[PDB]
Amino acid sequence: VDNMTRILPQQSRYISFIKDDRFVPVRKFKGNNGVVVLRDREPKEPVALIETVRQMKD
Amino acid sequence: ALQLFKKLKEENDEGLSAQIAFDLVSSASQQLLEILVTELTAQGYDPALLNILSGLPTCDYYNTFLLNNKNIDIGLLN
Amino acid sequence: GRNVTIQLENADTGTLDTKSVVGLVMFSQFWYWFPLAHFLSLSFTPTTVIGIRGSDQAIPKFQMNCYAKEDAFSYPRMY
Amino acid sequence: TGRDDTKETVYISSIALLKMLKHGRAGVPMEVMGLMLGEFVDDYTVNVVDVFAMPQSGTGVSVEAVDDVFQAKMMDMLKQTGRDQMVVGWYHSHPGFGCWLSSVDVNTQKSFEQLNSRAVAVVVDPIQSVKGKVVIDAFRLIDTGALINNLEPRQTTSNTGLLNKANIQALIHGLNRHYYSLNIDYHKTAKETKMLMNLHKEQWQSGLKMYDYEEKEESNLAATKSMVKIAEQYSKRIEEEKELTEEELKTRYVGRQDPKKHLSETADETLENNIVSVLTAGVNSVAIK
Repeated sequence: VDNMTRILPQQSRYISFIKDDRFVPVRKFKGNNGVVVLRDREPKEPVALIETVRQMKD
Repeated sequence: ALQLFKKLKEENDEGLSAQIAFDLVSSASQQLLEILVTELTAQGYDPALLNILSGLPTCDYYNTFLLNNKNIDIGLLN
Repeated sequence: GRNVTIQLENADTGTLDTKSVVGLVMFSQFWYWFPLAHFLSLSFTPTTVIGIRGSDQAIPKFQMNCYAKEDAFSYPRMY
Repeated sequence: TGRDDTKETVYISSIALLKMLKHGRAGVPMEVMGLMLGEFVDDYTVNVVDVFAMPQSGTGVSVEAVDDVFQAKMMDMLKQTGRDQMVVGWYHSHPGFGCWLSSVDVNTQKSFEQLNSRAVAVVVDPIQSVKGKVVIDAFRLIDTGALINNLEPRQTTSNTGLLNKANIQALIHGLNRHYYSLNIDYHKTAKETKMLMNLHKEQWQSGLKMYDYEEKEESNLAATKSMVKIAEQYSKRIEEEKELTEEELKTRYVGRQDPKKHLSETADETLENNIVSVLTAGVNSVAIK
């Protein structure tokens, strides 16, 4: 499943961040919907990003 | 929460801090956050923390989400 | 958009959610004065998992596993 | 303009209500009328304190019945009692029809609208009323320009309104064309309520009063002896109680003329009487001596 798409509370239970990717949460998944902070293992690589409207303002 | 943030003053990492504050702004009352920033200022706390806790991030992240991902069937409205 | 719900209360903390409460009492009264429905907006909260890369506070595109039946949790049926 | 033109919810006080019933029943079947004195507040709350009555005329409620001489004289007297106020409408009765304004009453109304812009006409039907709650409807004229361009939704704003359908399509059309019926509500005070409630000054006497005793003896014999005869009929009833379907028994062998019900009725009726009798006599004996 892609990021930034509707995850229900009953699909939240069956979540796993994959180990292929270089994103692992800083501290284990909430277990429910909301904003989850990721640690990037390697911050030197380019990342495909969606630049936030917030970033534009700041 | 005020004391938690004082311990966090020396454990400060971009990731860490974002984690605590992102967790707090979502569930926690609009009123609770308003008073909370007020006191953090008087501890002398950096402006970053204060911006996360204004609620500005999360509101922006949600707007985008719903906008792109819309599943409206237009015949219903018609 | 079929991506918003109405939370009875916050389920993360187990603490009653102010906005939502206030939204519902006006919504219930709409005979007396008819604009009041619109206040139900307050009770509508997005529920989604949005990974945020912590190192600059922007939205990274990555993929998560969810072990589930794919077909049911498609968005509701089209007409 | 922006004027809501919110139609009048008529808060008719308890005193106003009784007076109109009284006037109207006596004139049956001729139409009776007289005017409503009151105050208008808000934009939809017309408060009717009281009504005064017009002498009945031969014309069955018409603009003619509005006589300037009668009006001046009655109002000048009400000034001395301070009970002069503004005219906020007119009542009338259709007692020989259900509530709705005919053509004649529409002309009566029209003169009323020039007088006062929020004049109501509240039709009291006081005998044909399909509910125990006196079917009364309130009307006010709505002008044709506004109706044709369907400003009618604008007149029904800020009022839940009230449903009058018993003459279907005709009824609805008539109602709309006249004005639109609105809720009628009752403002009562607890001073008024208490007065209505007490209705027996000889309560204190009558409960210590016991019936002369020759009549009690007579009655008891009658009651026992009569039940002997309804017991014979009881016996017949339960010979049967075999036919298939309880209801079929009642049709086929004419199970009605039910002894069960007469014995139960009689026994309870006599029972309570005897409870009061023993209590009263026994109370008197000790209290007084």
